Amino acid sequence: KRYFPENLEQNQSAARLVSAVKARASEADISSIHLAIAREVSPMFNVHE
Amino acid sequence: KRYFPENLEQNQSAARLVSAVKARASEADISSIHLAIAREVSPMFNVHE
Repeated sequence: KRYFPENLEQNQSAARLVSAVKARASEADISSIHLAIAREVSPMFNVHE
Repeated sequence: KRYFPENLEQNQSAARLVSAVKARASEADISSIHLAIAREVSPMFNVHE
């Protein structure tokens, strides 16, 4: 992973932002990413939420 | 080695710059330095990159 610049992850001022980023970022499922790509051209029948 | 002023290498604010300097600076090969000196007068046949 490389969500942060060097040093910043361990920086004390930054802790709030890193808890935010780590909360948003997830483990990379290749499945959900290929899926996210294919959904971009796939016809939509059921409505996405 | 003396890339940094006293104290600064251990200073916390400085860490970014010291990681930069330590990334650039290498162990001193006397060979490559004599070489760098001689290349300054040596005719160039093959083109340097």
